[PDB]
Amino acid sequence: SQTVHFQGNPVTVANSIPQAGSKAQTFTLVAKDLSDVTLGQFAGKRKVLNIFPSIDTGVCAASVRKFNQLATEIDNTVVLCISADLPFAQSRFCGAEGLNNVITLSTFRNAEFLQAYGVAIADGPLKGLAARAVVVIDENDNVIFSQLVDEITTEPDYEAALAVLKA
Amino acid sequence: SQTVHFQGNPVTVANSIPQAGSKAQTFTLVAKDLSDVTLGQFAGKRKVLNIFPSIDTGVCAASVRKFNQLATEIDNTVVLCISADLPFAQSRFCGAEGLNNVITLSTFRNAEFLQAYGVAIADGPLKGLAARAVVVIDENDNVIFSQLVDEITTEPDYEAALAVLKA
Repeated sequence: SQTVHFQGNPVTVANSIPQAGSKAQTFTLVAKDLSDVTLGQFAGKRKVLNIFPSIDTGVCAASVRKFNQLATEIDNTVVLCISADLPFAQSRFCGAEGLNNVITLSTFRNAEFLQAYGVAIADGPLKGLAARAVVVIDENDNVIFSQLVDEITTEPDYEAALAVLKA
Repeated sequence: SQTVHFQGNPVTVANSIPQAGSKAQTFTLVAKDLSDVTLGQFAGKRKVLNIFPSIDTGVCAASVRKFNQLATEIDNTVVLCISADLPFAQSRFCGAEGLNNVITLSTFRNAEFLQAYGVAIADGPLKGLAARAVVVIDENDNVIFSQLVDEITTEPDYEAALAVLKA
């Protein structure tokens, strides 16, 4: 298990986020129309897993859409914005509005994803939600960047994620 | 299991909804402030479990709030509006705001509730959501009325539920 912070308060997160070098575990998640989406449907693309406690917070942080946009301007890239919010709530996401190759996916019937990817919050009020995390997977499903964000309310190292994506 | 319908197509619902005469099982669900709420916190009251596939559908039918208000106009009655939506989304529900004794509760980290109460959609695109159902529990924690609604988009027999609460 890992420890992150919320309002600078400590939060346990299950297992261990995948490390660069490792093979990405397969998953199934749910799209905004309630269809099932698997990692294998993105075979040969680079994938960013952009993992949030919620994407239904009522505030549109500029940094979210900025990264999503920069990431998908790189050829052969898809960004998967993942959270425990139901598809009904994710459907009006702003970070994905107006951007191709940015897809929202929900964990509501696939809780095993959050365990497998080391991002399941295990205690406190946010128990059951995902930690803030970014995971970059290459064309052959190898992890090439991961970060479990130390303060859930602050930005990931987008610059570092983008550098791996290009390189 | 049980079979209901969604826009006329058959939908499997796990186990069996508790029938009139059944003992109400304890449960824990999550409130709007991410706190845990248990059945035992309503000791001494009659409780109506008003169970929805989602309360964040973008459409608020007037029948929903009407029932909630009529029910809570009966002395010693609380209405628990229960769904898989996260607490973040349950703020867009039209049927609880401004009505005392009408409370929204989420199943998102208590999936066992939907199993124990025979309301877990087991197949189809709605898998993982609750079926539409009403369960009335009395002061002895006995179930005195229940209905697993045949067509998930249509109203329960609110008249029958209200009658059981009066008598």
